[PDB]
Amino acid sequence: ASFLSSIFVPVIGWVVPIATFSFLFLYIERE
Amino acid sequence: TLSGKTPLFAGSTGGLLTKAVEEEKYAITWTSPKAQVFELPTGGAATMHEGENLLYIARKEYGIALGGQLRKFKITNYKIYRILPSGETTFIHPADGVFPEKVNAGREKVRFNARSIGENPNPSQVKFSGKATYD
Amino acid sequence: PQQYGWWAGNARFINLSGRLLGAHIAHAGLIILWAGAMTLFEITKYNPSLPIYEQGLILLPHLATLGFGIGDGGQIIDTYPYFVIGVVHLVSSAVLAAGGIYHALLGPEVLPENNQFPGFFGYDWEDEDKMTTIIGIHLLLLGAGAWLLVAKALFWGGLYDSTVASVRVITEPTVNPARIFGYLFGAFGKQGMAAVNNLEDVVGGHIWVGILCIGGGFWHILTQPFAWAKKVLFWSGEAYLSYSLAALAYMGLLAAYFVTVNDTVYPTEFYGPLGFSSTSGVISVRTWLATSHFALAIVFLSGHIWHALRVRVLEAGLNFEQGVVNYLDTPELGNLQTPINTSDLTLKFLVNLPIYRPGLSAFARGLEIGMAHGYFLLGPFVKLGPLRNTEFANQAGLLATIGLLLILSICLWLYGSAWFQEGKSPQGELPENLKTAKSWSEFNAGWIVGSCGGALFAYLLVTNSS
Amino acid sequence: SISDTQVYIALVVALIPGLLAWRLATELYK
Amino acid sequence: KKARVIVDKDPVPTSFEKWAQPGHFDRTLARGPKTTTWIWNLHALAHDFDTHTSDLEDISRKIFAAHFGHLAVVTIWLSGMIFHGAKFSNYEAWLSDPLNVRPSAQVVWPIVGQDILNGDVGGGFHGIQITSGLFQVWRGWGITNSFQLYCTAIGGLVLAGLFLFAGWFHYHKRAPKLEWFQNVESMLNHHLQVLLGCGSLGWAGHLIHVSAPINKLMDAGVAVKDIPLPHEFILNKSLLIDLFPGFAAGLTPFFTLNWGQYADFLTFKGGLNPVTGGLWMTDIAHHHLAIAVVFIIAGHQYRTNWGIGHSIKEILENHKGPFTGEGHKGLYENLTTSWHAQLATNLAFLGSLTIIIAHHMYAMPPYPYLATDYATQLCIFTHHIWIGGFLIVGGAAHAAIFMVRDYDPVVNQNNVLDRVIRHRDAIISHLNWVCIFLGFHSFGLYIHNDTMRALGRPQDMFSDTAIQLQPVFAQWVQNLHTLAPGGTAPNALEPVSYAFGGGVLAVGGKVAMMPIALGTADFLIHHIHAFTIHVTVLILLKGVLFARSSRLIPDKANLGFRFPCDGPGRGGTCQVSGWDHVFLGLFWMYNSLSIVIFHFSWKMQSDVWGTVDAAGNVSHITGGNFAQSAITINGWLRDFLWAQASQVINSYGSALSAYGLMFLGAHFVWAFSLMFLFSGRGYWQELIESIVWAHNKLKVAPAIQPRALSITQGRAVGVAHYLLGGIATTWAFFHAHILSVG
Ligand code: CLA
Ligand code: CLA
Ligand code: CLA
Ligand SMILES: CC1=C(/C=C/C(C)=C/C=C/C(C)=C/C=C/C=C(C)/C=C/C=C(C)/C=C/C2=C(C)CCCC2(C)C)C(C)(C)CCC1
Ligand SMILES: CC1=C(/C=C/C(C)=C/C=C/C(C)=C/C=C/C=C(C)/C=C/C=C(C)/C=C/C2=C(C)CCCC2(C)C)C(C)(C)CCC1
Ligand SMILES: CC1=C(C/C=C(\C)CCC[C@H](C)CCC[C@H](C)CCCC(C)C)C(=O)c2ccccc2C1=O
Ligand code: SF4
Repeated sequence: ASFLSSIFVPVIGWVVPIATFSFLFLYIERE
Repeated sequence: TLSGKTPLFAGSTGGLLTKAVEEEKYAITWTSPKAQVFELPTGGAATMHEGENLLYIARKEYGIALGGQLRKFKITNYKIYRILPSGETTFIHPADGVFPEKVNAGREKVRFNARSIGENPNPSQVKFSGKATYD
Repeated sequence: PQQYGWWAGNARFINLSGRLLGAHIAHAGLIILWAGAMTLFEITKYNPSLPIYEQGLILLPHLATLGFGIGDGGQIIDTYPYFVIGVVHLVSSAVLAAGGIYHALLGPEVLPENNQFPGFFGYDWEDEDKMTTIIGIHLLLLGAGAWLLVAKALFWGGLYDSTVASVRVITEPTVNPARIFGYLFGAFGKQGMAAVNNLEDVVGGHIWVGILCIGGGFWHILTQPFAWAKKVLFWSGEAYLSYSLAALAYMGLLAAYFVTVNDTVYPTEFYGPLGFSSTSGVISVRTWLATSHFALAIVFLSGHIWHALRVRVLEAGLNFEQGVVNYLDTPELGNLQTPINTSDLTLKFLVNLPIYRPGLSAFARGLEIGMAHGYFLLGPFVKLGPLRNTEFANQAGLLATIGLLLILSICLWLYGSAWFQEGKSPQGELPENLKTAKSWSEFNAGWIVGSCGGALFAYLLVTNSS
Repeated sequence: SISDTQVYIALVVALIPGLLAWRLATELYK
Repeated sequence: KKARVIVDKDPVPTSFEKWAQPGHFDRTLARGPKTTTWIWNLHALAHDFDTHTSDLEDISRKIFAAHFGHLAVVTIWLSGMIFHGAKFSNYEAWLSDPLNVRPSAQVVWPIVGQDILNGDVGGGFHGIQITSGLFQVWRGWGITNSFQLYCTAIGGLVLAGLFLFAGWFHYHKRAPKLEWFQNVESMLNHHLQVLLGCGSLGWAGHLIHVSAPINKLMDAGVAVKDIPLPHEFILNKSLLIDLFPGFAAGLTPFFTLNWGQYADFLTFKGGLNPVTGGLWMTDIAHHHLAIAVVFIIAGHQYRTNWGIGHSIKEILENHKGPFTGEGHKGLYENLTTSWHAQLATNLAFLGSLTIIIAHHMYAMPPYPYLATDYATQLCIFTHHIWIGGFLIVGGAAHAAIFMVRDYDPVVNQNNVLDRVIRHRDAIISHLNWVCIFLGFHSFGLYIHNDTMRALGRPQDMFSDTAIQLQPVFAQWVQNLHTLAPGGTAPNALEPVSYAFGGGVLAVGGKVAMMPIALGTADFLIHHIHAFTIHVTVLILLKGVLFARSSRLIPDKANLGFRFPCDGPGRGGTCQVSGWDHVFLGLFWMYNSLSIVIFHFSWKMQSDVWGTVDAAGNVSHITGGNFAQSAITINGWLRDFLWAQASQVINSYGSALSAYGLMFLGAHFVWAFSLMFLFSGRGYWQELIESIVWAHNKLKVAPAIQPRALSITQGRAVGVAHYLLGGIATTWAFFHAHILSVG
């Protein structure tokens, strides 16, 4: 189960920020 | 419609940015009795021409500031124009040809409150309403 | 002419051919005088007990390497060859002196241009053929001079060799192009052309230089300069001077590097130990030659720049009174015109970058930009990453690069998505074919493909460095 | 410690407040 | 026209009337106080003479008289230092034993137990150990007894008296006209030739006739009582001949250009005297002679009354090129009509010079027994760096004051000053960038290193044992200066400084000076200096270039030099004034110089200073920990601040206890400053309202209505206490540490 750390920590570190900042950027610039 | 030659030594990095092309631009015209040096709104010693001068400016505050400096040169015939990207020039100062500090008949009171400032309502009174306490 | 002050007095006869000629023969004479007179000056105070390198004799080392009166172990046994050479120059100086003072003021101010033989020597800075022929004419004499060194190295005695410390005759010159030109490509050492370690490559080098100079000699006298040369170069008389100064500066630095590191063509028995060495407090001949000609190369580079920038200002139709800093034809605009932002070189370069270059599709722009950025971005990740000192240094670096380029691809998609909102075109200095949502998608597709490719290509070159 | 199965159940059970947190957040935005 | 003495007689009648009329000098202040703001304004405007009167002649007279005042107080101070040396010091004991006795010239009175501060300083004397280097100055002067100091002190009090009289006389009695003041060519001639040239010739005289002989005998181990008095070397030539044979030749070799006959008392030795570890007096003699000649020649450049000479206006006007339009035309008028333009220049370059002096004095310790007095070395370096930094920021302030008040567009049209104003956005944008670049690629390397060390990855650090950043250029320059003697300086025996290279020079057991090797820690700290200087310049240059106007406030010159803002509009215009850029530049000057003196302190203690074994092995004060520690912030926190603060925090119940109290006191004053900097006037005026209510309630409300400090004064008080507190902390730290280990 320890292997989940190798999946989740990179996701919370990179995937989640990129996805969140990408969406929020597109939302705050929507006209 | 804007007549006047651009003053000598009018060049600097403090001039018009992309806003002047995209949003809005201002011009200030004035008739000088004599060619004389004046400080530009955004730095640099420019030279007025004898006769009609036209200076493009990013902000209306540049015009009013320069206007104040032209008054020190005994010049009170300066006109500020707002210019839109469609080339819609609008004369904006002095609005009615008379300077705003001088009283002119025809002008109506705008945003006048017929009360002392102490007589404004409390914020609680105008809560969840559209109106503010200074309305 | 008359606008130039006495301090810039030699600029008065730029357009006057006679004075300019007379000045060149006169200065030639001055170089000959020095070469000849200082050879005698050095002969007069040669102590055969003490070595040459710590006496302060510069020309005798240059005569010594040619193998003029030396026995075994680089020992100067006879000095008559130094005297005969010294006097030959010193008399040639007096003949060139005469020629100098004649063409200066006694001769005509302008060399006449006509169909007669005296007419040939006359020239104009605009007629490009006549200068090209003069380039070729004097190139034949550079070739001749290189073949005279070869003849000295092969037939007339030979050259001094530091391997056996004797004056061996050269018989088998290296006529292999791959070997001799390999020096230009840094094949046989990090030092390049200054990494020569035998006379066989030196004679071989001067064969190749000899035939190239003679080959170029025939070319330039029999051909006029083509339309591509007609556009890229400046054609004022001061433009040619600035080019020649760039060459002299390059040659000065070349010889300064040679004398510093090379010991074959500059023997340690004459010039002294390699690098910068001082024996018994006395500075070695090598150090003097190296450091002087390094300093003169920096000065002659400063001369190239000065004379080149002056040409570029004059040809732009700018004077030095109003200057090189102007306004944008609309003074009240932000920017100023400067040689950094408005120079034809700057404008031509920027316009021709893939982002601005006419006739490139949105994809092709992205692709070229991608390839360039993807290529150079590999370096830092490979060579400074956490796995840089492991077997996975290149592979780690490549995956990092692809990684960064994928986030940069998302950044592009975000930038486009933000701006392209049904009709409203993006602000900023875009090309006309990147002002639609589909064109921007193509540009992003271009970037991705380009950047991945550029990275992959750098990786294939890095991993196959063998 | 706890089994790999128990960790996988917890993650699947954690999708429930994950879903409902999304639904509440979207409803609170209106 | 001709330079001549032209004065008005009895321009200002002397009377105590105006002494009884506080704020007489300003028309606004003359009406009297209504609020407590008046009391501040009085002091704030006191010496702002441009606001007193419009007349440039009256301003020039006030400035000339004030200077005689400042010369008088500086002479009183220098006389006091020498008097305290004569009366309340162990100078004579210290002469007999320089290496063992500790210099002290301040004795504390026995009251409330403060006599503890009178520590055992050696020479059977109890007092505060001094770090001003006065003993090393007086030894260099060739002073050998208390009587010579008494004479010098009294002489000073007479000179201070003369300076007071001069200031009163040249204001109240015979005040020069503006014509006099504007003779810049005559002033430069007299100040180059007499003040500097004849001062340096005069001093060469003293060195050659008094200092060199007396010091030579003291270095030969002759007892102070046995050494002849300085006049005995003039009256009895035989004594001087014995030390310097060249005096046998007399003055004829000077007039016949046989100057080699003086090679024994006018030397170019280089390095340091091995006895004292200071520069050779004979080198210093020849220096001051050579300086004197170059100055006396230099000060015949400017035309006065005889046609020969340059006019500075013509020089300036002629220096223009194809980038700079009219070039330096109009700058002569700026510098001869504005006192602020001169004060800007003189503060900028005197400040820059004081920092050069700091560097040159540690590397080439000019005084005998200075190099080994590690307390003096650290303190005079730090002192002169601080004075330098304040003067430079003053330069920028008065440059901005000039731009707001004294700048004329007509004089300065298409000149270098006009043209810098026209690309000020290009200047500040580029300087902004280079500041961020230097910040990332200097400080970011420390953060990289801290993180790598913390993650247990020392191989990934920027260090000598990891990814190296060798300062190859500084390393190459050190080598050139080390090879100079015999090579590119043939007539030099040693290098100018052992810092560049050569050997470790040691006096007593201790290292006077040795080569200061540069590596990754030296590369990193140098790029921190570059960063912190470029950011200070960004702030100050932005202050001067945007003082008159900006894209935000077009009419900023009308608001003046010192105004708090132009209101919360335009998003908020807090601290746009040239004054507020000086305010922000002071913090960055403080930040910059703090890291400079910390760099010096740690580098010298780890890599230079220390004891020398008989074999010749150097044991440094902090055992060369700089290379591995000074490459992380944690290393600075631990091995510098934490480690070396042990002496100051453990000083209570000893003679260094005062530094322990100063250390806390300074930490307090610093923290107190944050009240002024972080808060605003609005809060304090509203609090004062309630306090005023209570005073009104008990009928003790003052007629002079209490006001919260002005927005500008709030900031001025803030930065004052911040600098005082911060600098005083380091001062207490440095002393307590270096008076224990050094
Ligand atoms: C929060 C989570 C997080 C995680 C899990 C990581 C993980 C990593 N970082 Mg760190 N980093 C982070 C936050 C994070 N970072 C932040 C906030 C900063 C700024 C303070 C940094 C600053 C930093 C620096 C300066 C460096 C790292 C490096 C690394 C790698 C070192 C391991 C190694 O030596 O193998 C070697 C591993 C590789 C060479 C890369 C493996 C493949 C990459 C991760 C992705 C491949 C493409 C991917 C499939 C798709 C696109 C990318 C993305 C959208 C997912 C590792 C992948 C080092 C590195 O190697 O950079 C690339 C490195 O130099 N990080
Ligand atoms: C700010 C300066 C700074 C610098 C220079 C470095 C440098 C480095 N870091 Mg460190 N780091 C820093 C701050 C810094 N760090 C900070 C603040 C942290 C957070 C605490 C870290 C945390 C960290 C981690 C966790 C790791 C690193 C690592 C590294 C190394 C590899 C990084 C890499 O591959 O990036 C690649 C860089 C680029 C792709 C950008 C290159 C920029 C180019 C060269 C600019 C070119 C401009 C050009 C000259 C101008 C135009 C050219 C013209 C022709 C047009 C490298 C030595 C890694 C390592 O392994 O250490 C050895 C690693 O694992 N760093
Ligand atoms: C520690 C305290 C601190 C710090 C870090 C800063 C930082 C800065 N100041 Mg400030 N300043 C400070 C105190 C500080 N100041 C105080 C107390 C005052 C009141 C006097 C000021 C007043 C002031 C003025 C008047 C000016 C500055 C300016 C600057 C900037 C200079 C440019 C630079 O170096 O950029 C580089 C950035 C740094 C050195 C910060 C650290 C960088 C880290 C190590 C790298 C990034 C790591 C990583 C990528 C982080 C993100 C990842 C994460 C989100 C996952 C810089 C951002 C100047 C400026 O803006 O000019 C350019 C300027 O003119 N400051
Ligand atoms: C000095 C100078 C300069 C220069 C510099 C630089 C900029 C450098 C860099 C460089 C670089 C930056 C380069 C680059 C290159 C690149 C390359 C060479 C690429 C390649 C690529 C490829 C070939 C690819 C391929 C592919 C693709 C695309 C896709 C698919 C896959 C493949 C692989 C097939 C300039 C001009 C600015 C200016 C003047 C001065
Ligand atoms: C420390 C002090 C002091 C003291 C001081 C003193 C004591 C000083 C002095 C000074 C001096 C004592 C100086 C002098 C000088 C001099 C000079 C500067 C001279 C010059 C000369 C010359 C220049 C010459 C010339 C000539 C002639 C005449 C003839 C022949 C020729 C000739 C050229 C050689 C006092 C008390 C104030 C207090 C404070 C501190
Ligand atoms: C504390 C603080 C105050 C309050 C401080 C004030 C009003 C200063 C008052 C202190 C002095 C020392 C009062 C002196 C009064 C008498 C002269 C003392 C007479 C008694 C002596 C003779 C002993 C501000 O006004 C302020 C304004 C703007 C920004 C920040 C701040 C800020 O931080
Ligand atoms: S907060 Fe203070 S400084 Fe800022 S705008 Fe308001 S009054 Fe002015």
